[PDB]
Amino acid sequence: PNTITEENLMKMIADGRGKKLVVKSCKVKLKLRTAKYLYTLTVPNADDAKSIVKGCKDKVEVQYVN
Amino acid sequence: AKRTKKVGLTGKYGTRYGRAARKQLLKIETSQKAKYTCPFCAKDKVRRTACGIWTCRSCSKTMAGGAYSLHTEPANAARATIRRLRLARED
Amino acid sequence: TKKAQDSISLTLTLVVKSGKYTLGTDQAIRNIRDGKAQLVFMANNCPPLVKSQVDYLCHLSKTPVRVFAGSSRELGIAVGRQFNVSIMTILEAGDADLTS
Amino acid sequence: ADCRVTCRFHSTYRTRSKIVRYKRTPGNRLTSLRVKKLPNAPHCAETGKQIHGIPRVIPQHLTRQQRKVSRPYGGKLCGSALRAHILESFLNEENQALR
Amino acid sequence: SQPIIKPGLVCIVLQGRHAGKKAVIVEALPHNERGSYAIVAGIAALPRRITNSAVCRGRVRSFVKCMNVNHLMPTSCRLENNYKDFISTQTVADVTKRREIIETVNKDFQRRILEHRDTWFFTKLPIDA
RNA sequence: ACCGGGAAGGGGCGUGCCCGCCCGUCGAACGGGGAGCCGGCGGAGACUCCGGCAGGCGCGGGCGGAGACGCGCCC
RNA sequence: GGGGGGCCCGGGGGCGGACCGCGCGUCCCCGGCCGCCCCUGAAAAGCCGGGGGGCCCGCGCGCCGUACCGACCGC
RNA sequence: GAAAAGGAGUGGCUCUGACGGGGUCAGAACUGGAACGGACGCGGGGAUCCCGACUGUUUACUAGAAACACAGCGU
Ligand SMILES: [K+]
Ligand SMILES: [K+]
Ligand SMILES: [K+]
Ligand SMILES: [K+]
Ligand SMILES: [K+]
Ligand SMILES: [K+]
Ligand SMILES: [K+]
Ligand SMILES: [K+]
Ligand SMILES: [K+]
Ligand SMILES: [K+]
Ligand SMILES: [K+]
Ligand SMILES: [K+]
Ligand SMILES: [K+]
Ligand SMILES: [K+]
Ligand SMILES: [K+]
Ligand SMILES: [K+]
Ligand SMILES: [Mg+2]
Ligand SMILES: [Mg+2]
Ligand SMILES: [Mg+2]
Ligand SMILES: [Mg+2]
Ligand SMILES: [Mg+2]
Repeated sequence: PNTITEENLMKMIADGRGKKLVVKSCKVKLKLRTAKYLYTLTVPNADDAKSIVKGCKDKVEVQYVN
Repeated sequence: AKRTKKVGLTGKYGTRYGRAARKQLLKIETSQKAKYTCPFCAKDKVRRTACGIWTCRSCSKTMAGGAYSLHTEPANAARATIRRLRLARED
Repeated sequence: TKKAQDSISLTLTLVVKSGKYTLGTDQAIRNIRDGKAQLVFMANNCPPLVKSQVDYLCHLSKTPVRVFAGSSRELGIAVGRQFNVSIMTILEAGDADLTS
Repeated sequence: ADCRVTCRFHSTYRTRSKIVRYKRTPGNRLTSLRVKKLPNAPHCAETGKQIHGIPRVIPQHLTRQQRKVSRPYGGKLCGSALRAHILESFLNEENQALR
Repeated sequence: SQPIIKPGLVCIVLQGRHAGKKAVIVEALPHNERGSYAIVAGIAALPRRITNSAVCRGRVRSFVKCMNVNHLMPTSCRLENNYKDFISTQTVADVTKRREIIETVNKDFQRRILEHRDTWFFTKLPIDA
């Protein structure tokens, strides 16, 4: 498991390296499940909004707060 | 202040083994614990590592020598004689 | 023999009293490269590779090089030190002559 | 409380490759974790000192770049030894040809 | 008696990536601070075996650098260089110059090799037999 | 049955060349030896199951620094 | 010595994986030294470096042990 | 030889000083059947003679020694 900067995150998205994304509410955690590692990014909700506006439609995103 | 009068380093033996043996060991053990002058290093750093093996702790040469001293008298004399015999073989 | 060695003693003393000199191999090399070294003077137990390169550098510099006829301890004593000295380089001779 | 643990290995004979340390787990438990022996690093062929630049990891787990140094005789000689060899070769050439 | 570090002298390299390789003193630098240095052009790669029965094989790789003189060993040998004319201040920290400088010195070294010049300079020193 | 080197002692490949002096895949569940952690579930098993997160070994679609140093194979 | 650097260091911290301080001591491992020997404290498979010369995504990981016990030997 | 032989103190409570948070060491007043290592743990001592120098070993199951070994000495 490891942490990632958002532009590398979009590289991963745009070259189809992820199988599922998770949004965790708490500062929001974005969790990306790739072949090798699980990558995590932490952004405020304002930035989560635009990252998901930019989210991929070949990409299953699932929400989570509890 | 001085701690023993005569026994020196043989005070480790206590009252055991008799006078003649302890007298011999004082001499032997002082000789084998001494520091010697490195014939290359130029410095007085040679210590014994095994019975006939002496290492200079500064320049790190190893040398073959006596059991309890770095040089022996027979070897001094032999080396002098062999050097003289060589020189006589140079015309 | 005795006359010559006592002259060597007197000149080493004069150089260290009034003159320019260096003790040590690294300074000896730097000065021989520059060509500031009137004389170079070694000990009989100088390490042989170091001796080879000193003699070669001196052959290219035309700096004369001699041998002290005593250990590095002896050279330390002779220039007035408590430590061993493999090379002494004499840069200016002062009130000495360097006739050796 | 009671923090006593049982042995983790096949036998309990405590040789130098069967050493553990202790650590607390997220489930509030005292667990044993093996302590690998640490291999030495390569040493100089001429003087026997640790070669500078190589980590103490078996080379099977290191990439090629990490297992080397960038100099002639990079991982074999320490550099003082290399200098001494170069000087020996050149000066001996000089004293064997032209007197 | 006389200085040895002069701008035509051939040295052996002692430390760094090019240790035990021959080079020429392109220039000598003064002694202000940090010590004593010299612009030096040297051979990084020599050509190789060419049977009768080849450009890549017979190409020649050089290097120019400023080096500490304490890391050099002078020689009797000498190479009458033509590189003083080529500007020696743009060599350093001006990389755009330095790559083209290496190109224009590679060509010349291969040329000297073709005309069979400086046998001692273009031969390899035997180490650690 | 016991004892033992002085024997024309095997390999690479790709034909035809080239290299070669002569043993045991016997002998250690404590020596050497690539690579594992957490949470959970059962009447009886778990570093072995299940979930999660990793690691190892395999197979298929020439540059920088003054320098100490930094950043595909085969014999 | 002083000033500035390089490499190793079974460790620690921050982010991931996912309540707050302060102490003496014990056990274990590690470090640099110092002492000792008419005592000097295994080997090999396997893996790698040097010199010289010639030239990301998928799939898999076979065989055997594994319950329990001082329930063992002394009728 | 030696802990030779022989003497004296030691609880509780209230205080004081010394060492850079931490206990130790030193000192004083008061007090208790004329008590204090209050259980527990824990040498009796000395004057001599014989044998073997010493640490070590032995008749598993009636003998641990003055017997064997030993460094040293000699052939
Ligand atoms: K028979
Ligand atoms: K076997
Ligand atoms: K075996
Ligand atoms: K075993
Ligand atoms: K085994
Ligand atoms: K090599
Ligand atoms: K089991
Ligand atoms: K009291
Ligand atoms: K007895
Ligand atoms: K005893
Ligand atoms: K006894
Ligand atoms: K009996
Ligand atoms: K008995
Ligand atoms: K007894
Ligand atoms: K007895
Ligand atoms: K007996
Ligand atoms: Mg094992
Ligand atoms: Mg069980
Ligand atoms: Mg079990
Ligand atoms: Mg007895
Ligand atoms: Mg009996």
